[PDB]
Amino acid sequence: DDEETTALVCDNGSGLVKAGFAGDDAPRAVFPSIVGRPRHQGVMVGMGQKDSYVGDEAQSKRGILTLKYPIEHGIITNWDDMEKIWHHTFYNELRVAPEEHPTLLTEAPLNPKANREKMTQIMFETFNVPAMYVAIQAVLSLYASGRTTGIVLDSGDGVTHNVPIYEGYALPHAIMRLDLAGRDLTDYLMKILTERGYSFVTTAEREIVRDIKEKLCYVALDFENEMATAASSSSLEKSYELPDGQVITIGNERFRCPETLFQPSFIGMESAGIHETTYNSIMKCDIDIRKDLYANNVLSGGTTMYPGIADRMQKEITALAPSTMKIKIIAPPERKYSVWIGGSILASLSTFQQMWISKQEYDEAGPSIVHRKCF
Amino acid sequence: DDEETTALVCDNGSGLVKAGFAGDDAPRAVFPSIVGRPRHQGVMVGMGQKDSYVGDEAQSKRGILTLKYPIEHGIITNWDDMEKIWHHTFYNELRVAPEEHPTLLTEAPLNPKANREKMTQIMFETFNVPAMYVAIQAVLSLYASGRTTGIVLDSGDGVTHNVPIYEGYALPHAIMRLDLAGRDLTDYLMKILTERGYSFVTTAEREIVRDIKEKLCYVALDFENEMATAASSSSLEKSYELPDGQVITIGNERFRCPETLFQPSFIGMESAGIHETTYNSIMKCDIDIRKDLYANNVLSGGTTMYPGIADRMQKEITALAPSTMKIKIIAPPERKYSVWIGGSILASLSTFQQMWISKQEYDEAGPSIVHRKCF
Amino acid sequence: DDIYKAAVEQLTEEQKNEFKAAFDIFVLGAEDGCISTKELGKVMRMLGQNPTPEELQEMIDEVDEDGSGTVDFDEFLVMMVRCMKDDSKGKSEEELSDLFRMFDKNADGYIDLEELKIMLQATGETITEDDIEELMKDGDKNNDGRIDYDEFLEFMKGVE
Amino acid sequence: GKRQTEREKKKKILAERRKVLAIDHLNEDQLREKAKELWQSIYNLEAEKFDLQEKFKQQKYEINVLRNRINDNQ
Amino acid sequence: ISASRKLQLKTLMLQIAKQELEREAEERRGEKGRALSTRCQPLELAGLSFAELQDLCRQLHARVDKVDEERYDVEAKVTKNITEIADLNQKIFDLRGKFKRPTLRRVRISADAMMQALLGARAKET
Amino acid sequence: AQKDEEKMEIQEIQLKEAKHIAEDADRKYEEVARKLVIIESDLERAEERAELSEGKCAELEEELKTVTNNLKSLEAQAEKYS
Amino acid sequence: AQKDEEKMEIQEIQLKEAKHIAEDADRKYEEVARKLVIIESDLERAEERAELSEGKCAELEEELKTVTNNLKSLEAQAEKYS
Ligand SMILES: Nc1ncnc2c1ncn2[C@@H]1O[C@H](COP(=O)(O)OP(=O)(O)O)[C@@H](O)[C@H]1O
Ligand SMILES: Nc1ncnc2c1ncn2[C@@H]1O[C@H](COP(=O)(O)OP(=O)(O)O)[C@@H](O)[C@H]1O
Ligand SMILES: [Mg+2]
Ligand SMILES: [Mg+2]
Repeated sequence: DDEETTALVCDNGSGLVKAGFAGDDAPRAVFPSIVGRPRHQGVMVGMGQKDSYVGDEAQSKRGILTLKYPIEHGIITNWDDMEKIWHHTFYNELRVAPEEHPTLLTEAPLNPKANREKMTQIMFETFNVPAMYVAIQAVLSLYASGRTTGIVLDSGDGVTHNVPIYEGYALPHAIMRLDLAGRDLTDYLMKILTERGYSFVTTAEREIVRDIKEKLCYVALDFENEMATAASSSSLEKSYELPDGQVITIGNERFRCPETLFQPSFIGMESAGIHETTYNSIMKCDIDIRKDLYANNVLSGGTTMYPGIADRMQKEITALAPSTMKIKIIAPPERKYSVWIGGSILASLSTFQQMWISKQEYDEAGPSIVHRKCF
Repeated sequence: DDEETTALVCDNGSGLVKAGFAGDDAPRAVFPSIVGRPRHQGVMVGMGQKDSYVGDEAQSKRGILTLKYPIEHGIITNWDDMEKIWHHTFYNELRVAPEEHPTLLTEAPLNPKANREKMTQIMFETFNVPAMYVAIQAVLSLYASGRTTGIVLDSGDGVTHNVPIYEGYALPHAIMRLDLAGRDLTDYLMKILTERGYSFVTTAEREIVRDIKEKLCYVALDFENEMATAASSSSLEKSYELPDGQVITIGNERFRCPETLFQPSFIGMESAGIHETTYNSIMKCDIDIRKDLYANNVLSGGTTMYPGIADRMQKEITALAPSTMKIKIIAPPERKYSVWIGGSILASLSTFQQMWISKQEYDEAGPSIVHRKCF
Repeated sequence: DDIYKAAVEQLTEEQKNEFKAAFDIFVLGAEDGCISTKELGKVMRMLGQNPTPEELQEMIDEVDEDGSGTVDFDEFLVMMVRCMKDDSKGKSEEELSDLFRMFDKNADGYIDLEELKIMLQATGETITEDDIEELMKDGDKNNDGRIDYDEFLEFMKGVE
Repeated sequence: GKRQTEREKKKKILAERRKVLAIDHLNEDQLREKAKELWQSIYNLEAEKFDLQEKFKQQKYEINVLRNRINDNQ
Repeated sequence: ISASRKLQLKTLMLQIAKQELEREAEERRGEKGRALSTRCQPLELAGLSFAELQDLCRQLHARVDKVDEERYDVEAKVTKNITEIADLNQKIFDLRGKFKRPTLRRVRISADAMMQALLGARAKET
Repeated sequence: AQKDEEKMEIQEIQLKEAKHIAEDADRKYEEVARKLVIIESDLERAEERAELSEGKCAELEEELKTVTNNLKSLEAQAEKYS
Repeated sequence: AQKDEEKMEIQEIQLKEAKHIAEDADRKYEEVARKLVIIESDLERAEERAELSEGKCAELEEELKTVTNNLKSLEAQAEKYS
C-alpha cells in the first residue's frame, strides 16, 4: 500500500468487536467488547494497576473484574464505555489515528434513532474522522454471499433480525426483528446447568458458560427423539474441564440450550422461533418473489454456527412451506465474519465512494444528517 | 550513606523481634522479645542489679528470672513491657534516635483495632517518630518472593494466617487466621516429654524445650508409617545434652510435636490443619484464579522451617486438590526473615514514599487515622 | 565483580603481592589455595556472621569464569573485594535509555555494529575485536546480531 | 458529554484567551506595550509548540521501541 | 582483553554517553536558535496612523488566536499520546517487570575487618 | 594427666571418623543432586510432550465432530433423495 | 598437664562442630534422595499419559480419514441424485 486512503470497516456488534481495513478477507482484530473495573481493594503499591481493562485484556484478568457489556440489545446503553471501546479499537488494536480514515459502522435494523445520531456525533466530534457511514447489518451479509436477492437471517449475539431483499430493493415492511440471541441462550444455559449441581453466578463465570455453550451445544434435528434418547442411553454425555479442574458432564443440556431458538417459550418469550419468523417474513412479501426468497435463504451471524442448524431450519421451513417450492439454506463456512466481509466489499466499491457523510455536510445540518438522503 | 533519610523496618513479631534499616538483606539485630524481672532476693550489694532484663540479655540470666512474653497471639497484652522492648530495640540494638527515622511496623491480619491504634499512638507520642506505617505481615512475605500473586501461609510463632493475593488485589473474604503456632507446639512438646520422665515446668525451661524442638523435631512424610517404624527399630532416637549434662533421648516425640500442625486435634483445637485451611482458603477464591494460587503457594514464617514440611504439605494438597492442577510449594531458604526482607523492599520503593502517616495528619485526626485511607 | 576485577588488575605487582599476603592471611589451611565453603565458613563463624554456603557459592558463580566450581586465587581475590560494595543503582535507567536512543541515530530499536564503530571512531581509541565480539555475543544471547534495550541494560547491569 | 468536551476545550480556551479589547482609547505607548505583550504571548506559544513537536518525535520513537520490545516478547 | 581493557571499555562507553549528552545539549541550542530566527518579526509603531495601528493590532490578535488554537490542538494530541505511551509502558512493566528490582549487600563487613578477624589479636598496625 | 591424654587420643579418633564420614556424605549428596537434576529435566520434557499431545488430540476431536455431523446430515439427505 | 587439658577441650569443641556439620550434610542428602524418588514417579506418570494420548491421536487420525472418505463418497452420490 501507499498513497491513497483506505477505509476503516468497524463493526460494533454486541459481544465481539470486529474491525479491519477495507479490502481484506478477515477482520484484523477481533476481541470481546467488555469493560471491567476492578472490584477488590488492591494492596501492592506501584503495580501499575489501571482503572478499567477493556477488550481482550479483561478476558485474562477477569478473575478480579466485573465485566459489563456496553451494548445490551443492539442499542448502546452506556455511552462512556462505548467511547472507551472505540478508542481502544482505533489506537491499540489497529494503531491508526482516525483523523485520516473514513469509517463504516454497522447498525441493527429498527434501532432507536438517538443511538445512531449519538454514534455519528461521537465519531465526528471526539475521534474527528473525515467521513463515516452507517449501514444495516443484513445488507452487508447479503453482499458477502455474492448474491443480490435472498432473505438473510442474521442471528447475532444481541438481536436476531430477518431482512428480505429482492433484486437489490429492500422490503421495509417485511423486517422481523426478534430480541432472542446468543446472550439469552447463555443465560438459559447457565440457568439449566443448575439442574445438575453446577452454579455459575458471577459475571466472570458467564464467560465460562459461554465457552461451554460454544464448544459443546448443538441443535437437534428432531427434539423429542433426542430427549428420549438422552434419557435412556448415555452416548451424549460429553465432559468439559473448568478453568481449575473439576470436570463437568453435560447431559441433555447440550441440545436444550440452543433449542430455545426454535421455541422461545422456554425463556418465557411469546414469539415464534427463528424457523417461523422467516416464513412469516417471506409471506409478507409479494406473491411473485416468494420462490426466489425460498431458494436463497441466507444464514449469517455468530449464533447460527451451531452444528446441525442448517438442517433443522430447512426441515422446519419445508414443513411450513408449500410442497412444490425448493427450500435451500445458504450456510457459508465463514458465517461469523460474513457481515464484516460484506462491509469490506461495500467499502471497496467505486460506486459507493460518494455516499459517505462528509464532515462539511455534518457541520451544515447537525447530527440529524444520518436520517437524510445519506442514509 | 550520608545525607538523606533511611527508614527503620521494625517487625514486632511474637518470639523474635527483627529490625534493621531499609535496603539491606538481613535484619541488623534479632533477639527474643522477653522481659524478665528477677524473682529471688539478692544479697550482694552494689552488684549493679537492674529491675528488668530485656531482649537477649535475659536469655543469659534466665536462671534467676521469670521471662514473660509481652505478645500472646499477635495481639499485645502488656503495653508497658512492649514499650520497654521497643525502647531497647531503638536505643541499644540499633543506636539510632527515633526522632529522625520513619518506622514500618508489621501486624497480623484480623487483629483487634485497639492494638493497632495504641501502637501508632505510642510510636507518635513516646518515641516521637516522623512517620510510621503499619503493614500486613503476609503482603511483605509475598514481596520478598518477588511474585505478585500466590497464597502465602505465614506460620509465625504467635499465629498462623493464610492470605491469598492475586495480581496485587488481596481477597479480604478469604483470609483464614488460625491461632496454632510455634508456641503451642513448644507447650505440646513440653507436655509429651513427660512420657519419658523429663519434666520441664519453669518458664525458663520453656526455652530449653524450644531449643530441643528447633534442633531435633522434623515433620514426617507419612505419619502412621513413622509411628510404626519408631515403635519397632531404634534408628530415630536422637540424644541431646541439657545445659548441665544428663543427656536425654527423644524417641517418637520427634515427629509427633510438629504433627500438631496438620492435626490440631492433638492439642484439643477443633479446626483443620494447615494442610486443609490452605485448600479452604483457595476454594473461597473465584473459580478463575485457583490455578495460579495452586501453582504459587508460598511458605514463610519461622515455624515452616521444619525439615520435611514442604513435601508433606505438597502431598496433602495434591491429595485434596483436583488431579489436573499442578501444586507447587515455594520454600525459600531465607524463610525466617522473609517478612522482614519484604518489609525492607517495600520501604525502599519510591512509589510507596507518599503512603506514610505523616505526623501532622495524626495531629489532625487522632490515632484513628490508621484505619483511614493511610491503611 | 567486573569493577572489582578492574580494581585488582589496576594493582601493580607489588600491590598484587600485598593482596596475596592478605590472601595467605585468609586462606590459612586451604589445600588448593582456593577458599571453598570450608575456609569461608570457618572464617564467617569466627567473624560473628552465620551464613549459609549458598551465598558464598553465588559469590563464586559471579566470579567463576571456567565452571570448575572452585574459587582460585583470582576468584578468591574477587571474594576478598566483595567485602565492600559500590556498583549500585546502575546509573539512571531513563538516562541510559535516552543515550541509547542517541546511540541509535537510525532509531531501529536496536544498536548495530555500524553505529557502534562510528562512536568508537569518534572516541578513536584502540579497539579489541575479540572483546567486541564477546560483548556482542553476551548481549545477543537471542542471536539477533544487534544490541537491544534489555541487552545493553544487562551489559550495564550491576556495573557502577 | 464528548461533544460537550470538545466544545468545552475549544470554547473555554477561547474564553480564557479572549478579553474585552478596546484598542481605541489606548494611546501610542499603551498600544505598543500591548503589542509587546502580544509578542511575548506569541513567543510563549511558539516555544511550547516546538516543545510539543519534539515531544511528538520522542513519542514516535517510544512507540517504535515499545513495538520492538513487544516483538521481543515472543 | 584483560580486566584493564574491560575498565577501558566501560570508560569509553561512559565517554560516549557524555558525548551524546553534549550533542543533545547543542541540538537543543540549535533548536532555540532556529525557533527564534524563523518565528516572528519585531514591530516599529512610531508616529503612524493610530487607528490603522489599532486595526493591525486586531488582525495580529486574530492571528494569535489562530496560533493558540493550533497550539492547543497539538497540546491535546501530545497529552493523549503521552497517556497512551504511559499505558503501554505500564503494560510492558506488568508483563516483564517483576523481580528485576535490584538490592544492595551489606552483611559482609569490609576487607579490613575480615583480615583483622582472621589475624586475631595480631591486627593492630593494620 | 594420664586421663587427659587418653581423652586427647579418643578426641583425635573421633575427629578422623567424623571428617571421613562427612567427606563421604558430601560426595554422595553431590551425586544424588546430579541424578535429581537429570530426572527433573526428563520429567519436564515428558510434561511438555504430553501437553503437545493433548493439544493434538483436542484438534483431532474437533475435526472428527465436524465431519461426523456433516456425514449424518448428508446421509439423511440421501435417504430423502431415494 | 593443664596445657594439655585446655588443648583437649578445644579439640572436643571442634569435634562437636564437625559432628553437627556431618549430620546436617547427611540429612540434606537423604531428603534430596527422597525428592529424587518422587520426581522419578512423577516422570513415569507423565510418560504414561503422553503415550496414552499418542495412541488416542493415531486412532483418531485413522477414524477421521475413514469418515472423510465416506463423506466424500456420499457427496458424490448426492450430486448424482440431484
Ligand atoms: N462456534 C460457535 N458455536 C456456537 N455459538 C457461537 C460460536 N461462536 C460464537 N457463538 C455465539 O455467537 C456470539 C458472537 O456473535 P457475533 O456474530 O460476534 O455477534 P455480533 O453480531 O455482535 O458480532 C457469541 O456470544 C457466542 O455466544
Ligand atoms: N530452625 C527452626 N526449626 C524449627 N522451628 C523453628 C526454627 N526457627 C524458629 N523456629 C520456631 O519459630 C519461632 C520463631 O518464629 P518467627 O518467625 O520469629 O515468629 P515471628 O513471626 O513472631 O517473628 C520460634 O519460636 C521457634 O519455635
Ligand atoms: Mg452481527
Ligand atoms: Mg512473622
